[PDB]
Amino acid sequence: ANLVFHNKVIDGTAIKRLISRLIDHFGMAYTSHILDQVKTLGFQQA
Amino acid sequence: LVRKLSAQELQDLVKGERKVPLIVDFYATWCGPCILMAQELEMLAVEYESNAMIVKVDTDDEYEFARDMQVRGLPTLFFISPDPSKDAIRTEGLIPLQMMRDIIDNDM
Amino acid sequence: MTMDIERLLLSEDNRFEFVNSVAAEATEYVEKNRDEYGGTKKAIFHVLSNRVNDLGFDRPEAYAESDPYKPGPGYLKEY
Amino acid sequence: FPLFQLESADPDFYKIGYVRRVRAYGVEFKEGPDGFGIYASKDIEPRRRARVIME
Amino acid sequence: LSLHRCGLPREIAIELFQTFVIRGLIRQHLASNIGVAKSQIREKKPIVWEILQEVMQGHPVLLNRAPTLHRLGIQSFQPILVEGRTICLHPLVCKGFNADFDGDQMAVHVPLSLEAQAEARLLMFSHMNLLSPAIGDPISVPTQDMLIGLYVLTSGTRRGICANRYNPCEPFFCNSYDAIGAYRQKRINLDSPLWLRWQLDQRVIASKEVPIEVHYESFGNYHEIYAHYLIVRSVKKETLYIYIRTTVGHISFYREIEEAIQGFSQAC
Amino acid sequence: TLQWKCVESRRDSKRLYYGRFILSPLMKGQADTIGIAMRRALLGEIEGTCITRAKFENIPHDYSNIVGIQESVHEILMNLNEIVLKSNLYGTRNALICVQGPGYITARDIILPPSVEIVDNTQHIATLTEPINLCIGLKIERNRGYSDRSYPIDAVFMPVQNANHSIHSYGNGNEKQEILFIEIWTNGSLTPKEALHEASRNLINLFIPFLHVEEE
Amino acid sequence: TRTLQWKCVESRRDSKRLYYGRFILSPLMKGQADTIGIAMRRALLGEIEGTCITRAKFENIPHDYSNIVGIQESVHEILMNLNEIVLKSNLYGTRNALICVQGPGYITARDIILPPSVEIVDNTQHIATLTEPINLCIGLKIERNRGYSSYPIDAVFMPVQNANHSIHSYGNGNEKQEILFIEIWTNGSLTPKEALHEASRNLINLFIPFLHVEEETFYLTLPLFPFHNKLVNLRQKKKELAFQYIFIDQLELPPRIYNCLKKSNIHTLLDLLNNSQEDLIKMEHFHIEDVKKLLDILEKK
Amino acid sequence: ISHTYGWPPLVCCFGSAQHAFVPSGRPANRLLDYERQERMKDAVWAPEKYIRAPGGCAGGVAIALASLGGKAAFMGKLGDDDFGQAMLYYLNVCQVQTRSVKIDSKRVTACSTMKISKRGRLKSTCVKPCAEDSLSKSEINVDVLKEAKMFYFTTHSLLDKKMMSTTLQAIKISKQLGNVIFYDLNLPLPLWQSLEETKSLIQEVWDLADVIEVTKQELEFLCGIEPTEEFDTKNNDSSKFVHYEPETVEPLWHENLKILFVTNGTSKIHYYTKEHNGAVLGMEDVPITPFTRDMSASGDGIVAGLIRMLTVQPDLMNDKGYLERTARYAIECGVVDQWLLAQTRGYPPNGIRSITEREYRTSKPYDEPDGPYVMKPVEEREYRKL
Amino acid sequence: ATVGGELALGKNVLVAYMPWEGYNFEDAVLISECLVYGDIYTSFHIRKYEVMLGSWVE
RNA sequence: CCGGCGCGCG
Ligand SMILES: Nc1ncnc2c1ncn2[C@@H]1O[C@H](CSCC[C@H](N)C(=O)O)[C@@H](O)[C@H]1O
Ligand SMILES: [Mg+2]
Repeated sequence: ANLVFHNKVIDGTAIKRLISRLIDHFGMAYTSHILDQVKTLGFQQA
Repeated sequence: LVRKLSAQELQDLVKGERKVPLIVDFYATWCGPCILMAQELEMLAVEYESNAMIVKVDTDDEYEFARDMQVRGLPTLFFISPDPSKDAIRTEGLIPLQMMRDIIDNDM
Repeated sequence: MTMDIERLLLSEDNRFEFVNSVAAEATEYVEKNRDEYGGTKKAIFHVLSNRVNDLGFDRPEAYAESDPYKPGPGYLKEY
Repeated sequence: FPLFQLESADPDFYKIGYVRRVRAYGVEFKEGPDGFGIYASKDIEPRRRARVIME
Repeated sequence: LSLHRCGLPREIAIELFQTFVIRGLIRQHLASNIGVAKSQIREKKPIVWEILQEVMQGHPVLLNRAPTLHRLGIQSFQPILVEGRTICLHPLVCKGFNADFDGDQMAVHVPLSLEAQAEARLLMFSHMNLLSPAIGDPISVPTQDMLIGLYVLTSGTRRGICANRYNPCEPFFCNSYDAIGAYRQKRINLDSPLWLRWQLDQRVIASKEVPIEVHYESFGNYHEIYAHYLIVRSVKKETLYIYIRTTVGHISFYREIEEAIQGFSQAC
Repeated sequence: TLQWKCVESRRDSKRLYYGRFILSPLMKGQADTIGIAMRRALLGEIEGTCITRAKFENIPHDYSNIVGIQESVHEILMNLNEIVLKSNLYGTRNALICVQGPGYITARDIILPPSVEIVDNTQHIATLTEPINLCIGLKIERNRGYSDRSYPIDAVFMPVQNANHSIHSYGNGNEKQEILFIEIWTNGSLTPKEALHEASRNLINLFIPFLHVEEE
Repeated sequence: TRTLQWKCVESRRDSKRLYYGRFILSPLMKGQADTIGIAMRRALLGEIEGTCITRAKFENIPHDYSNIVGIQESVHEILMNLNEIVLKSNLYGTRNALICVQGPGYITARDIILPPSVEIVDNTQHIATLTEPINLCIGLKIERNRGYSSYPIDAVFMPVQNANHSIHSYGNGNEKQEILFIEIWTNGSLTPKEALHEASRNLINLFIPFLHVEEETFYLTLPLFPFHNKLVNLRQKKKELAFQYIFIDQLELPPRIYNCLKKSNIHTLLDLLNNSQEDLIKMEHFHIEDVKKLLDILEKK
Repeated sequence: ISHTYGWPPLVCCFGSAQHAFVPSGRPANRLLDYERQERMKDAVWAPEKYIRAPGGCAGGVAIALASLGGKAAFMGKLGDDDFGQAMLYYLNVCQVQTRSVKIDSKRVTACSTMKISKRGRLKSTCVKPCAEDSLSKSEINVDVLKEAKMFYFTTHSLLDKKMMSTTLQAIKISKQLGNVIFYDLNLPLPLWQSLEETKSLIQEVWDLADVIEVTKQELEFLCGIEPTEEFDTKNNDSSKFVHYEPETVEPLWHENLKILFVTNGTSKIHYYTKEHNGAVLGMEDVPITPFTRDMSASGDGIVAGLIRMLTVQPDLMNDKGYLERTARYAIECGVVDQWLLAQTRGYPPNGIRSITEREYRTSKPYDEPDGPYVMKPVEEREYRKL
Repeated sequence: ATVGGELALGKNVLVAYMPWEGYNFEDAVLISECLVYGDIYTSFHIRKYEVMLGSWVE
């Protein structure tokens, strides 16, 4: 996967834009799994 | 049933005569494998109701007698043949029951 | 199975027709062999696996899997 | 018991395709004096429908 | 829970799938007839739950909140047996349902015929409904707690006067695994700066700026120092080394997304 | 009875070992405690062997680069930090590198103290083009994870790269039972089974002293 | 004498059913104190067992929400008082006790006829008060358990009330040592020192199973005997031994080839037969001459 | 083929592969908490007289060393009978190298024909030895002796004249190949009287050993010391655990001796060199069962730990800190081995029945109707006045 | 719901205000087992229906 | 197994 390396911040606007770009590039099946992993990571760091 | 017998009683028993195999248990009260061998011997005596005799001699109380029999450790069993011509078998360690039965049915 | 479902629709002009054809194939499966389905084997899952297998990609039959670590009969996994 | 018992193409040829979402299933590229060709790397079992070979 | 799963109470599940449990009982010769099977179900026999768990596999259900304002107000999930008397719902599908956990309730429906089951599985599951039909924005986007967690994770180093008391007149890691391992052993903090060896192309989002400082050596090698990375180049060779100045949080976010993609690819 | 078993094992490369282990039956709450303690022990109580210091002989002028070596001094140190070693050494020992000239310097070109081995001999260190002898004096230590013009190497003593635990619960009525799963990733200097045994022994050794008594 | 020591730095009996103790453990290497503290806390809060009354039987009560003439407290209050009795025992099983007294008077915890394996912690614990001379016979049930649960009694088995620990830097960073303190609160059924020792023993018993032999390692007290029985059975109806039970040690191989097979994780004859020639060739110090001589040796078998 | 010798170094354990065989047992003192013993006397089993066995056979030490992650090979003879094959298989599955085990088809495992004299008092006069007593000098595997870096043997091998000759030959061959000789005394039963003949038997092997491990009782016996301490008394006075000065062990020292280990179980281990001496305290409040009371598993574990640590760092045999750490490691290994054996064998309630520690600590319901803990019929009540 | 002449509708419990692994997402509340086996929040509820006294119906 | 009135929850 040729993902860009974010190095500044991930806010509400950034995560919404990132997910939309992931659906276009990877599809809804790949992004559904990415959302499950990101949800755990956000819960784990909160 | 295994009976605790002293050195002189074993002296008499071997110097006497018998028609059944005699198994002598050399044991000490501080050995766990001795307790396991006691359980095995109790089961064997159940299997051999009257065709064999199993006895136990405490090593700590007959240390000189145990040395005279070249008992190098515990548990140790001596299979004494009723026939004076045949030789006695000394078994070292916690041997299984099948070995006991094989000895009694082959070289007893 | 979600990835397989997405892959199968990449070759379908209409998804409603895809759903209708899958339902018809599952109905045929149930009518032909009634007693093989409804438990660990589901007709729609079998249809999806067969359609994926027809492309040359190996998949378990009807996506049927069990837990090898169940500690004997009667024990039910608690979520 | 296991103990008792045309050339392959340049790997970079498929690798440059593979890193760019080119997929070949059940086939391998071979080169000969006549030229390049595509050959089944294993036995392709006939299925109900057409089987995907390359993308 | 997974994005495509929901938790069903045992009583609701045994009520909804009663006919399927009866069929499962009769099929394996554990019930003489329908009446005996119904009596067994009424007695809550321990074998009833095995058959219920077996027959719920692969059979979807439809959840629905009360004020259905759009089509995402009813969705399809794969039911699993959970203890208690409540319905377990994924946190990422609450925005579509407009649901919060302060007293809300939901209705559950079981598609019976094969066509309805196929419709529910292939059209109504949440993993093919990631976009809202109104304008096309994603609907299952992390919110609140997950958003705060990601924001804290990707909030970078303290910089400038917030990092040093005085005017200034960091560890180097071979790979990201080394940095995260050092973080696990409490050697570094979540936002402590570090230098990461980069062995890929330049793909770090940063301001389009020239190097702050170029350290040119008389032997040919020169070091270009940017705001967020260091690049080592030479005039003799074609070598090019890249080191990224970042934290464990950015590395963790990147690894989480990368590992999600790689795991999904490998599992298929 | 309480038994353990290895349910999965793999060796992706010489420096990537994976294993999955099981432990059942367990009582309620025991599996979580065991998993937490075992994960902490695996991540930090297991001793690893690493190069902790490098001395550059032959008078390199203490510059950023050495004439004839493709890699820089910092690049050489970074390469040295990646070498995976195993040993039983007590204290600190010394290793030496003496490569005649042109060619590739790998882990195989390290003269080791008696108990030290090398997991991967193909790990690159430096590339030599012109015929100049290179002399590096390595310092090798063995330490826990939770613990003169010579350049230090910031070694991280993590033979176990990652560790995880998970719990599976089962029950039929009033009697319950849970199963513990432990995943171990090691860098090849030690097998996941060896890591599990070492973690158990280290934990037990940590909890033996509370039962100590003193002579009167 | 010991380099690493532990001691009780404070012991306190605030009441008959609330004991306190603080313990020290120094010097510890960096990171050891955290592991010991977390594991000890979890063991103290979850792994220590206690004994309490779990079932009381009455005779003339319609339901546990009724009163008795001559007793000030209702049945519910009597059951609540019975749930607060602290007992001690080292044994398992459902023991039974008896309350058989005649009023009037105060029924304290010393009025319980206990089996010899169970003791009362607090004699002054109150159960009920009798105002007139009425008969009162209560049959009790006592067992030892962990966690928490004829009228059933909701028994809480945990005897450790609370726990705490702290970690302090020992001093100069020679080895960056640490000092560990542990605080334990118990209900008197066992002292804080006893709780500490029991937690250590329980933790050791929890970690020691991984040091046993792996599951399915010996053929199935004395693992030798079942295999001897298998050999005895194989002696009759001679069928020889399987290749899995035959090891490469008993086959005459050159020491170099034996070592080559051993470090390649080859131990039994079945593994040797399952191996392929190419894989053995891949392993160094193993040439085609070794391959053919090993094949000849196997053929001789 | 020195390039095929890996790590850790191989250890050769020479002797017999006996099954649960104990050489002897002497009265012993262990460190214990007696308030706990009084409190838990109804749930924790203890022997009335604490008697400790020094260890087991060489096969047991080989098995224990392998369990520690070390490389161990067993050198001995076993018969082709079912018992011998079972013992060989058991050694094989314990990762013990059995390529040095010689299998004899003309011998019986663990059985010896004995000629009893029936005229005076019975002697036994061994005639045909057992399988694990007939290893000839030609049957010694020299390849494992070249590969091994440490040679281990016990005094049980010196009881038979042919076995003694084989042991002497093996020790000499290992010495020529530059191996470290580890002599674990483990004094057998008949040798515990007439100290003089014990010295006569063990004098030659004693001078050929680099490391010697003896118990406190064995050291006192060899030094002609009568134990003046008190046994089976509920205290931990230092007189029961005395660190003898190097002058006491001076007569036993010789030219090539490097370390002498004096063990008191897992309670205390004393090490002696020519420049340093000291002791390390341990722990012996391990679970004990009537099936595991001899504490031979602890001795096997201690010896295995000592061998492991001496082999992994052979150049630190004179380092005081390394010797202390080695003693601590051996104590830990013995404790773990005893705990594991207690768990495996279980308590008494092939005819062998055992119960778990959970079943052992389970009491009777005490629901006998005649008992004072059951609601009797109202005819017989016996109320007590408040 | 009255103690010492005052209205007493609840309990005083130890409380923390922090996110915990999503189990207090939105308005969810994560509680301890002590509130359960301690009978901190146990209430009696009685219905009326228009059988032996003291029987456990089902 | 039918409708009105009142009180609530999301
Ligand atoms: N059946 C056949 N027999 C011989 N040549 C063929 C052929 N089919 C195609 N070709 C040749 O292959 C070319 C098509 S491109 C096919 C691959 C090509 N041979 C290569 O090596 O790059 C055409 O120019 C044609 O001349
Ligand atoms: Mg709401």
